[PDB]
Amino acid sequence: GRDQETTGFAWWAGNARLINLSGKLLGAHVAHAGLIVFWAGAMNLFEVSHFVPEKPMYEQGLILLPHIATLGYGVGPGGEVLDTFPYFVSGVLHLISSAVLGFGGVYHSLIGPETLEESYPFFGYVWKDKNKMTNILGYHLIILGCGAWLLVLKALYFGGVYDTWAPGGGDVRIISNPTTNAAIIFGYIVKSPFGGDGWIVSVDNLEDIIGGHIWIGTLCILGGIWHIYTTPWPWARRAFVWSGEAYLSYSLAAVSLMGFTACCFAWFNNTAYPSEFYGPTGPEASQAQAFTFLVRDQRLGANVASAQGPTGLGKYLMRSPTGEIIFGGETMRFWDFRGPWVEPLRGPSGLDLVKLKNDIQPWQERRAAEYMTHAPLGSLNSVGGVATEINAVNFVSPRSWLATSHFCLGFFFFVGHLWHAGRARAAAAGFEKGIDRVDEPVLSMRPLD
Amino acid sequence: LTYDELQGLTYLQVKGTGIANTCPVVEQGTSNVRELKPGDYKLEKFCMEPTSFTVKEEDAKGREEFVKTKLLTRLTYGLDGMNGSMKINNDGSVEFREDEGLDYAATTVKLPGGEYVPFLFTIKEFDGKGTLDSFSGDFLVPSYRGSTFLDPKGRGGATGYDNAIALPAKADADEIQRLNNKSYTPGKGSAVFSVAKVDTETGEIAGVFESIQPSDTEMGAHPAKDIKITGLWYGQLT
Amino acid sequence: LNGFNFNQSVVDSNGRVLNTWADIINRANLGMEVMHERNAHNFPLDLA
Amino acid sequence: LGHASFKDQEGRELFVRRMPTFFETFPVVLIDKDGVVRADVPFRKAESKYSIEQVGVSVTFYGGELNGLTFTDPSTVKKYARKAQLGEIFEFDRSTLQSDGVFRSSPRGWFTFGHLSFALLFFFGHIWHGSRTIFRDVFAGIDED
Amino acid sequence: SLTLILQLVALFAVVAAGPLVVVLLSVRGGNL
Amino acid sequence: MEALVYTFLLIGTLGIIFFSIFFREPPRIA
Amino acid sequence: KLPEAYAPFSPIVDVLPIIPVLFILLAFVWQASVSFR
Amino acid sequence: MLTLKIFVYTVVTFFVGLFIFGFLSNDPSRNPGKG
Amino acid sequence: LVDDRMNGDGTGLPFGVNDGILGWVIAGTLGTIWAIYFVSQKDL
Amino acid sequence: AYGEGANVFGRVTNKSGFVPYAGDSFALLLPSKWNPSDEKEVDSIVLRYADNFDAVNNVYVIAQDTDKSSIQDYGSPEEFISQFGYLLGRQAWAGQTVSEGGFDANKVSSAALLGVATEKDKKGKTYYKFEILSRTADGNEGGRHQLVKATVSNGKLYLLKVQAGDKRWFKGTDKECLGVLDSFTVV
Amino acid sequence: VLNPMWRQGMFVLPFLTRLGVTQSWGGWTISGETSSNPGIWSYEGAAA
Amino acid sequence: SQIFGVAFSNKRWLHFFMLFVPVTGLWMSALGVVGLALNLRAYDFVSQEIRAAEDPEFETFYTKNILLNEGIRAWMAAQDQPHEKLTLPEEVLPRGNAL
Ligand code: CLA
Ligand code: CLA
Ligand code: CLA
Ligand code: CLA
Ligand code: CLA
Ligand SMILES: CCCCCCCCCCCCCCCC(=O)OC[C@H](COP(=O)(O)OC[C@@H](O)CO)OC(=O)CCCCCCCCCCCCCCC
Ligand SMILES: CCCCCCCCCCCCCCCCCC(=O)OC[C@H](CO)OC(=O)CCCCCCCCCCCCCCCCC
Ligand SMILES: CC1=C(/C=C/C(C)=C/C=C/C(C)=C/C=C/C=C(C)/C=C/C=C(C)/C=C/C2=C(C)CCCC2(C)C)C(C)(C)CCC1
Ligand SMILES: CC1=C(/C=C/C(C)=C/C=C/C(C)=C/C=C/C=C(C)/C=C/C=C(C)/C=C/C2=C(C)CCCC2(C)C)C(C)(C)CCC1
Ligand code: OEX
Ligand SMILES: [Cl-]
Ligand SMILES: [Cl-]
Ligand code: NA
Repeated sequence: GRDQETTGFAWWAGNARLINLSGKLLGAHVAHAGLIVFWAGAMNLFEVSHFVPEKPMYEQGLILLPHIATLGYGVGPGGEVLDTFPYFVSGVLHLISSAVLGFGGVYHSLIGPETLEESYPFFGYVWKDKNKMTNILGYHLIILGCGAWLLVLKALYFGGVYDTWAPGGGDVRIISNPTTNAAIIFGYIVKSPFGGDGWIVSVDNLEDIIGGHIWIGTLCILGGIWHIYTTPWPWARRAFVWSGEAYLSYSLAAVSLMGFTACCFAWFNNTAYPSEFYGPTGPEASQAQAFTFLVRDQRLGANVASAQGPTGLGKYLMRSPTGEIIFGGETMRFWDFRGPWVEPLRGPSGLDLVKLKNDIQPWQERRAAEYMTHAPLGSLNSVGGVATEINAVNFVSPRSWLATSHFCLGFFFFVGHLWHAGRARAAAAGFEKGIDRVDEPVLSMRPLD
Repeated sequence: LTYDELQGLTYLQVKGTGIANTCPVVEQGTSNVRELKPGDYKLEKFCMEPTSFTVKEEDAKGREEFVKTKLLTRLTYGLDGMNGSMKINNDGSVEFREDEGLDYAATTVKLPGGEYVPFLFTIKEFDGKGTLDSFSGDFLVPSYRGSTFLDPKGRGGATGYDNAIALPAKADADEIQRLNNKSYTPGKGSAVFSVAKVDTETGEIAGVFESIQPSDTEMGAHPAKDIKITGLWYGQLT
Repeated sequence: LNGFNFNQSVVDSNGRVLNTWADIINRANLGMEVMHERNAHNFPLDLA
Repeated sequence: LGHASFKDQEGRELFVRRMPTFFETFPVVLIDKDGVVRADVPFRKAESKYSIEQVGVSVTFYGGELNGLTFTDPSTVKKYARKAQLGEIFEFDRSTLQSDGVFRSSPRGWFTFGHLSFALLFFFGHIWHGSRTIFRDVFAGIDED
Repeated sequence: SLTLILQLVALFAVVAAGPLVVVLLSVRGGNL
Repeated sequence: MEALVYTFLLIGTLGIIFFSIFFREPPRIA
Repeated sequence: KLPEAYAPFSPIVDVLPIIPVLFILLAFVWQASVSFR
Repeated sequence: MLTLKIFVYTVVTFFVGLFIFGFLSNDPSRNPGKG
Repeated sequence: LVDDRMNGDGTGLPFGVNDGILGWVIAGTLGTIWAIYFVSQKDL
Repeated sequence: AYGEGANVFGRVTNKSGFVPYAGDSFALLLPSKWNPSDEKEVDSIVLRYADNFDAVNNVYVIAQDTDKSSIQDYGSPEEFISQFGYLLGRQAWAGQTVSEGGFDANKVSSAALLGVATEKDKKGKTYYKFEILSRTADGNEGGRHQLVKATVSNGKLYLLKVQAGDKRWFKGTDKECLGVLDSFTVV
Repeated sequence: VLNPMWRQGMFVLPFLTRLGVTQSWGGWTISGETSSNPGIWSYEGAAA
Repeated sequence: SQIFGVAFSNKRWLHFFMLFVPVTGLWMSALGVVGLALNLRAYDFVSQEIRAAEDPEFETFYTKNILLNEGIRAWMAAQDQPHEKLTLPEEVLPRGNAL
């Protein structure tokens, strides 16, 4: 590497020393990609080795085995695991690919070309070359469009993706006729983010999921070709700061928005994150508590429709803010919860009193593991449910884990976006190091009063 | 909307639109009313939604008037899913008798002047005697709160403090209305119904009602006002 | 995600619960728990 | 009013547990000579064998205004037990001064509070003044030396 | 347990691998 | 009065901070 | 669990997640070795 | 009550449009520094 | 019902609009600001 | 105190979570987590243990001097538990209420029978076993599970009564409550 | 009727009442009648 | 001055304020703990408690805090102060609904 006396950056800012070094920058990127794939393979092998087959895939602290299981690799009808060989194959393939990527990153970091323009003009790039940066962005956009179309191919032709909304409690269901309706997809993307709708966490079916993926893959490929064959317009030139730090800040803001968004998928979505693999969401186990106590107390003999609580609102059933019949407990906030074990019990007006009395299914009754433990409580050092629970059961929800972690890292990346956006603006302006001390701007301004 | 096209809608279409709080109507029926076949009936899905909430407050000068009010609680006031019997005779005498369902709804309404009036809109345990043109009766009105309800100071009925815990020198014969009584004795209300727009082919009646019932006495501290509830009701005869 | 839960972490050779400052904090926490929303709960386990 | 003495239904003298100073309010319990809880004014009033109306305790009184007035049936027993958790039961006139209901502090407590607060404030004052009198040359100026 | 013994030896092999690389580059020349 | 005194004190504090922001002494020496 | 041909390598697998945590600390070792120049 | 929503939507759209087009209108050149 | 309500809470309304007038005033306000900026850009 | 070395490489002496107790012609495995408490609700209680976490989870046995020779002479087990509808706790509230929800008129508590048995252990004397779900109008702990194992050996009725809130019962205290239930053997 | 404003030493309330304001924000009216909507012009509204 | 409205103009006053604020805060808290040493606590608001005593409708967050403090005391004293020997049964301890 280099020292501070030449680069001007200290050791705790050493990665800035390779801002203008294309080959070393590429080597750092490839080594980091090797790190990501190494974590994927190693953590996959760890979760496979620490997998007990009789338990569901959430009492064991497994977060990414559900990610493979959602694709339909080794998943039975009801949600059983059948075999762990696809998970093992994924882990081993990731480990070997990470070995290759780590070798390439180490090579380009240590003995690769220091700067790429003098020998490899296709890969050489200056940060002020807008056409070259849009070319690289177009290559990556086409790659991401192919990646989304890969999931589309898996859903459509390779007999995959697990549907929770399939009758009987879900099944690995090959998806036919995905909804490619532009009105539906963009009404998903432009709607309110609050409780009534949810902006992006509202997908209740794999048909809309795969239609949106078709749209995003086609758009990404087309935008990649567009960026390959265009140059940014003068309004974009006047609006953006064209430097490697500013581009990083743009990526940081976008990826922090993605981190918050993924935290919200993890907490609320039960379609792209099946309950059989990720445990209950926030709204369920709370809806399940009211549902199971309703069916238990009507199994004893007491009617649930005409039973009122201490406040006179209904111990089991009440009305929502809109006239829908919902569960009468404190779970009136979670009345928007849609689950595979609720919808056949639910009708047009409300919760279908007659269906609650007669048309309850034994599998919906057996789905009380949702309620029993596994409500997304759990404490930091494991232990059971609420903070006042005793050391009885070893469980924290995977949804809780990868929602909390993802919100933390999303907020940190928003902070990093702020830092890098400010420093990029100060670098383009010329005062990243401070004030010139002989002509400061303040002395050229009139005093406020 | 009639019952035929309400069942033709999905849950997501009705959700958030206010349709689920509306009782069904009859469009293909007849207004003859008396054409209904006599016999013993077991009606189900007895619907009952209101159209106005008027509260009787008595001025201190001696005349009787009701006033229109503003609702504070959103669309939780309808009655749905009830069932019972109607012994209709050939002349027109009925034996309407509600048994079980969502036969209550806790409703809070605001009087002019800014005073909150909570009440429990019930039709539970109601018997109906009269002709098809008009039949009335009485229904049971519960308290509003159960005996396990605690006040802001923790005092209550079945469970609670029954004592001014805030201050150890005030439990004399002035807080008896607030501490010692804690009454939850049910009241009764009178409702009058009317049958209009009868249906012959599938036995679907949808008339109007006017109900009188006491308001909430909170915990027995102050006397209850009278709430007049008018609206539409709906039923299917089998 | 909550805080540390060290309730009944200290047990003796026979398995009896030895009390702890964390256990005293737990008693205060559950005393707070039974007071919160005295009328807003219909079911035992507080999830919503 | 006298010494409120409580007896069980079969007959044994219960005692109301007195309130400590830390408690703004205290549960009303009546426990045995041996030290076992025998009755209370329960909060839940739907369980066990300790509510007053089913244990059947009676308060007798042996003092000035109440010397042989025994109360056994109504909630006056619970009221006298709650008054007995505060010590000896006394009759109070709360209409002459329009009394509050909450307990006030003694002149002893007010004197102690004022003097401890003044004592810490004067500890700070002494520290500041000792600082100022040891460091007079630097509190005024050392003149570039 | 022998499983724990192999876990410890693999842990020591992977923990000591990095500092071994650093000390080997320190004693076998430079360019780091 | 009870609420009137609280409102008067709050708007007095708000008026004080408004005067401090706008009708302050102009800053001198740095 | 791992397949039967990979069961003896599961104890080796049990250590593999912590290597990325070891990598940033390796970077700190290298900075210490170059004396934080 | 619908007109309140219309007025608020107009106000919010106005302020958001001012925000977006003001940041479009040569914001990186609004500096005292030489560059 | 006892009152008139907007009944627009939920149902996934695009940008929250339930009538065409809201979308039209949004588009008109954005277009007016864009027109002012466009005819008045580049300082001069 | 006497000097002895610390426990290193000496394993653990208790993992079953049950400690034996031998009393006056009765024996039972108490939960190891639970601790004794001197709170005699009924005067016939001779032993009482309660959970350190939540004292609703409690167990006690009564030694009531009795006349009937064997537990079968108490009639049907239903007739027996009708006699013992006093150690559940009668309601201290007498006001009128039809607003509790899912309860009889003017009532704030209910008990539902879920088990009736005549189990035997070693000698031939039968053990009346019962499970009762007690639902109180407030809904505390979601109800309480009363498991009763009663018999008479010489002339004294021995009745186990372990209590468990429905909140804790669903978490997994069922194993310990049933362990006490099956371990109550009157010798 | 029996404890009117002039028996309570009210000085500016008769002058407020004389020109139209009768009900307050507390939901009462000096005439003993049931209070309709006071609007912004109640006693306390005029004072504010 | 253009962000907050007010700003420091003297380093003397800036650093004296930085010294002054935590010392004054800690001294006020010390005086409060001295007041608590004799149980001279600002526990209640008499007007609020009388209002809520004569009104079953009047509730504030302060009343909620008072109710929470009662539960802290009742459920904490038995295991907190072993000298007091508080063998209080569970029914006299206060509870809400269902928890
Ligand atoms: C994602 C982590 C990461 C990555 C990929 C990099 C990558 C890089 N850093 Mg960097 N760094 C990091 C974190 C990282 N850093 C952190 C956290 C700090 C703060 C402590 C620094 C501080 C820092 C400084 C001060 C400098 C760098 C520099 C460099 C570049 C060249 C290093 C060099 O030339 O000297 C050689 C380094 C070594 C010989 C030791 C590394 C040994 C190898 C490469 C890795 C360990 C073995 C590995 C397992 C081999 C894999 C085997 C394979 C077959 C799979 C390089 C591209 C230099 C630079 O900016 O270039 C101008 C520079 O001076 N970094
Ligand atoms: C046309 C040229 C080209 C192509 C195809 C790529 C492709 C890629 N680059 Mg790269 N790059 C390029 C030019 C190109 N780059 C240039 C000129 C530079 C400047 C030196 C860079 C600098 C650069 C950096 C710094 C990094 C990359 C990285 C990556 C990878 C990111 C995708 C990923 O890992 O996520 C997952 C992949 C998917 C979701 C795709 C799924 C697989 C599909 C099915 C294959 C697509 C096949 C498709 C038909 C072929 C594409 C056609 C092509 C003309 C675009 C990816 C494979 C990153 C990396 O190192 O990753 C290892 C990274 O850090 N590139
Ligand atoms: C993919 C995102 C990304 C990228 C590529 C960069 C890249 C860069 N950053 Mg940056 N940064 C980011 C995100 C990113 N940052 C975020 C999210 C934050 C907010 C936390 C920051 C805050 C930040 C600051 C304050 C600075 C940089 C700096 C730099 C430059 C030198 C980095 C270096 O060598 O430091 C060396 C790296 C280390 C010493 C290791 C960091 C150790 C961290 C602080 C402890 C946490 C690690 C621990 C394992 C995680 C715990 C859990 C976590 C959730 C808290 C470099 C170009 C420097 C700069 O401005 O140069 C121009 C600098 O001053 N960054
Ligand atoms: C340390 C000296 C001291 C002590 C121990 C006492 C003690 C006592 N005094 Mg006394 N008093 C004192 C000095 C003292 N006084 C002085 C110097 C004066 C002259 C002003 C008085 C005048 C006086 C009168 C007229 C009365 C008493 C009364 C009483 C008794 C009632 C309790 C009480 O004081 O109310 C409560 C005490 C407090 C609430 C202390 C206030 C706590 C801090 C210091 C307030 C903070 C000030 C704050 C920043 C200002 C903003 C508030 C603003 C919004 C209004 C009590 C035993 C009463 C009595 O019983 O009649 C005989 C009585 O009416 N005192
Ligand atoms: C008998 C004790 C005593 C005496 C004789 C002094 C004397 C003096 N002090 Mg000192 N001080 C004391 C106690 C005392 N102090 C205590 C207890 C504290 C801690 C709170 C301090 C903290 C203190 C500081 C920080 C400073 C002094 C300063 C000074 C010097 C002059 C400044 C001045 O008073 O202007 C006039 C003071 C005022 C106009 C104060 C306004 C009135 C206050 C806010 C309210 C008064 C309350 C009430 C009316 C009186 C009742 C209090 C009584 C019951 C104790 C002076 C020689 C200053 C110095 O060092 O000199 C350069 C200085 O800055 N003192
Ligand atoms: C849109 C803008 C958003 C900001 C608007 C809100 C900011 C409010 C302005 C701060 C208060 C002004 C302080 C006056 C005091 C004042 O003006 O002193 C003036 C002082 C300037 O001091 P100098 O530097 O001039 O000191 C040297 C002098 O000794 C010689 O002149 O300001 C400061 O001390 C620094 C800022 C401290 C500000 C402390 C904040 C206090 C919080 C106030 C909270 C009020 C209660 C809540 C409301 C009910
Ligand atoms: C209800 C459905 C909800 C979803 C639909 C949402 C659609 C959002 C489409 C916005 C995309 C516009 C990107 C421009 C970004 C800034 C370009 C610029 O810096 O622009 C500046 C740039 C500088 O040269 O100029 C230019 O290149 C000119 C290019 C800008 C294009 C102008 C937009 C068309 C103008 C139409 C006028 C609307 C008029 C008023 C209508 C009244 C109806 C009653
Ligand atoms: C540049 C640089 C850096 C970075 C580095 C890196 C990042 C590296 C890497 C690398 C990597 C990224 C690596 C990876 C890897 C991998 C591997 C090496 C592998 C493998 C293989 C094997 C051998 C396996 C086996 C197996 C199987 C197959 C299954 C079963 C189990 C087992 C495990 C046995 C640092 C920071 C230091 C500093 C600065 C400079
Ligand atoms: C796949 C999927 C899907 C789909 C999705 C989508 C389709 C999405 C999208 C989206 C989109 C379509 C987006 C867009 C965007 C854009 C953005 C986000 C932007 C931006 C930017 C900014 C922020 C700016 C700034 C500025 C201004 C303001 C002006 C001046 C300049 C500047 C730069 C400063 C669904 C859900 C269906 C299903 C499931 C899955
Ligand atoms: O609301 Mn307030 O708060 Ca969250 O927990 Mn469940 O619900 Mn209620 O409880 Mn505790
Ligand atoms: Cl609840
Ligand atoms: Cl609360
Ligand atoms: Na409660």
